[PDB]
Amino acid sequence: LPKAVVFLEPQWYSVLEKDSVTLKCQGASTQWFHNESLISSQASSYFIDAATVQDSGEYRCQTQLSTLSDPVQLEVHIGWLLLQAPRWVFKEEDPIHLRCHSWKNTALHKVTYLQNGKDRKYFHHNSDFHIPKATLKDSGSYFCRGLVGSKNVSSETVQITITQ
Amino acid sequence: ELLGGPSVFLFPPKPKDTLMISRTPEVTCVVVDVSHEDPEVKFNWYVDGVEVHNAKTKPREEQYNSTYRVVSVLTVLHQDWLNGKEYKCKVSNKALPAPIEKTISKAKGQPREPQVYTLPPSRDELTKNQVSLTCLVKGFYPSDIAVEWESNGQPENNYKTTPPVLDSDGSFFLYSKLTVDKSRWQQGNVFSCSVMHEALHNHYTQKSLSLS
Amino acid sequence: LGGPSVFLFPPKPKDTLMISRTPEVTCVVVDVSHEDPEVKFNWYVDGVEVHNAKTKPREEQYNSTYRVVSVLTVLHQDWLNGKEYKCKVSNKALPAPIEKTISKAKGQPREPQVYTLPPSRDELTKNQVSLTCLVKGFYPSDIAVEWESNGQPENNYKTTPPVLDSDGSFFLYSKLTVDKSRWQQGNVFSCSVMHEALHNHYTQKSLSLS
Ligand SMILES: *[C@@H]1O[C@H](CO)[C@@H](O[C@@H]2O[C@H](CO)[C@@H](O[C@@H]3O[C@H](CO[C@H]4O[C@H](CO)[C@@H](O)[C@H](O)[C@@H]4O[C@@H]4O[C@H](CO)[C@@H](O[C@@H]5O[C@H](CO)[C@H](O)[C@H](O)[C@H]5O)[C@H](O)[C@H]4NC(C)=O)[C@@H](O)[C@H](O[C@H]4O[C@H](CO)[C@@H](O)[C@H](O)[C@@H]4O[C@@H]4O[C@H](CO)[C@@H](O)[C@H](O)[C@H]4NC(C)=O)[C@@H]3O)[C@H](O)[C@H]2NC(C)=O)[C@H](O)[C@H]1NC(C)=O
Ligand SMILES: *[C@@H]1O[C@H](CO)[C@@H](O[C@@H]2O[C@H](CO)[C@@H](O[C@@H]3O[C@H](CO)[C@@H](O)[C@H](O)[C@@H]3O)[C@H](O)[C@H]2NC(C)=O)[C@H](O)[C@H]1NC(C)=O
Ligand SMILES: *[C@@H]1O[C@H](CO)[C@@H](O[C@@H]2O[C@H](CO)[C@@H](O[C@@H]3O[C@H](CO)[C@@H](O)[C@H](O)[C@@H]3O)[C@H](O)[C@H]2NC(C)=O)[C@H](O)[C@H]1NC(C)=O
Repeated sequence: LPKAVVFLEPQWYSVLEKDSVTLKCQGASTQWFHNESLISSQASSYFIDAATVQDSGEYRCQTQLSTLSDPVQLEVHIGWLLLQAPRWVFKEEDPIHLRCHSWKNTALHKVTYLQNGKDRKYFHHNSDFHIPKATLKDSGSYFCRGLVGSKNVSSETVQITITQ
Repeated sequence: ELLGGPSVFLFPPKPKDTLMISRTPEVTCVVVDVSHEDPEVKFNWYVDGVEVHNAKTKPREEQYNSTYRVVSVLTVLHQDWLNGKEYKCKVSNKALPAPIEKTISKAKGQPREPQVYTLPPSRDELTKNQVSLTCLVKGFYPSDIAVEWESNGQPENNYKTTPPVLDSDGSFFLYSKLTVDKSRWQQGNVFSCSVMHEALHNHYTQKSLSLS
Repeated sequence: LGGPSVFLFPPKPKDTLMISRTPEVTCVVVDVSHEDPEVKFNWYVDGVEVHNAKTKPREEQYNSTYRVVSVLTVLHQDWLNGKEYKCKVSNKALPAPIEKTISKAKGQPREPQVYTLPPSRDELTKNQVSLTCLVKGFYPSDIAVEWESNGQPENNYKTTPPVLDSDGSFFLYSKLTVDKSRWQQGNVFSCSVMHEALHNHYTQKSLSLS
């Protein structure tokens, strides 16, 4: 019997506190499981207004005409900045989409995306970093950095792997 | 318009305050750019990771740029500071995503004992009505040092000391200039340069200078 | 608010004080994006545009931004007479152009007095000794101090930054380190000072064993 699906709008599995996130289920009232405990709720999509770190963990959905969904892992981080990607492992030629997300979407300027300690891309005003086709040269440790008004802020590093 | 929320600055004791038991050395944590909308600041203080509760926080003050500034002062033990304990000010506020932590400790590196030399005025300056007494203090590390002057054992006032200057071997040097009326130099009053630094025995030396 | 940034740097004091050298004002622009990399420089001297500046090709920096430099030669006497130099920077990423202005420090000039001081008696027990050049009473603080002996420059010296004295003028000290041998043999060392308030912008004082 078909297993329901969990999709996230927007697509980011790693968010900052006070981000919004909608988790929609794809099956068939529905039942939601956060950390294997039913919550509750039972609307089609479950909505988080302002994420906290307790909101982290495993989510699953399920509907009367479907089985218990495969789990999705949502991560809530604390900081001024967060490097977001739809995933962290890429084949060659695949497109790379990186987002430098600022807390509460605070205006961020003089942004750079850094690979292995060396700034790779600079924008005057925060923008997404796109690598249309992935090379082996693109693997490594990435983070982003910028100015919040006059304060120099930085995100934690995330590992990017280009297989193969 | 304070996009980044409040900033924190953490200041060490004055060198003389840590070198003399009669004085009280203090670590000073200054939070600036506090908005009127969320003016509540919380201070946590840590010594080598262990929280302490004997800090003294004064309540806020509006600034000229119409923001609040708030100061917390923690007195430290001389031996603690000098043995390299770490002092951590944690500042919590709603306008920040997380609380700001700042840490200070005495400058690292192997202490080097300052050498103190007094230098009398040039001949060429003996034609003016004030003359310059010089104190060269070289070969010390770290650069935290304090320098004073006395005449016949009483403190002198009109003196100026250059900042420490990094020398070619990694130690520091500086000079201190005491300006005296030529009458007082030629009369034979005994002037002295006094240096306080952690690498000196008893944290204190004094060199004398007389016509020369 | 974002966008490129402009920093405008004055000539070196020594270059303005010696006729054989060439003083230069330097306009540096940083945080120039690949997307909008063209930078126009206009230069004004007391508000009149000049055209002899030399703009360099942009260079990509470690942080993947461009930096571009434009250098304007100035006449010695114009700089010392207090003319204003204005660099005006235009770029598509700026809402309006950025202007920066620079000139010599204002204030009544005072003539530095130069005094050489031999090493302390107590320092003569060391392998190396300190020769001191005290320079005091000068204004403005722009100054150059050098050492030499037998006409050749001496390398092993350090100079403090100018210190504001309690009468409004500046002083500094310069310390030359020499092997005690060289001092006791009788070599002459000499301290050279360059300042706008000296005659010929230059003076020199010697230091020898008595
Ligand atoms: C609204 O208006 C506000 C003022 O009302 C304004 O606040 C100012 O914000 C500035 C930042 O924007 C801030 O600038 C920092 O200042 C640091 C030095 O400040 C001292 O010196 C100033 C003059 O030089 C004084 O005006 C300051 O008050 C402060 O003075 C010191 O005060 C302490 C404590 O009060 C005192 O110590 C204590 O004294 C008592 C006796 O009174 C006892 O002895 C105690 O035991 C003792 O603890 C000091 O004696 C006293 N000093 C002096 C000289 O008087 C400066 O260090 C900062 O520079 C660092 O950061 C900037 C980035 O902001 C870098 O550009 C710079 O290179 C430095 O960077 C660091 O370098 C380090 C090297 O050591 C390195 O470790 C770090 O990696 C590096 N980076 C960082 C992040 O650290 C900085 O310039 C200024 O102090 C604020 N003024 C006041 C009055 O608070 C506010 O900005 C305005 N708002 C807006 C929106 O504009
Ligand atoms: C569902 O499961 C996940 C994973 O077990 C839970 O995430 C965890 O949440 C706790 C509580 O906030 C986090 O611990 C905290 O860490 C900070 C930082 O050291 C500490 O100061 C706090 O005292 C607290 O211990 C923990 O980091 C986090 N773990 C992960 C992997 O995100 C989540 O909270 C669970 N949610 C519910 C509703 O049960
Ligand atoms: C925000 O803060 C960071 C952290 O201090 C600043 O990054 C620092 O930028 C400097 C200048 O680009 C880097 O130094 C460079 O090092 C390379 C070799 O390592 C050299 O080729 C360059 O000439 C330059 O000296 C420094 O490494 C870097 N810090 C770190 C930790 O990577 C950044 O500039 C600040 N940004 C803003 C907008 O204020």
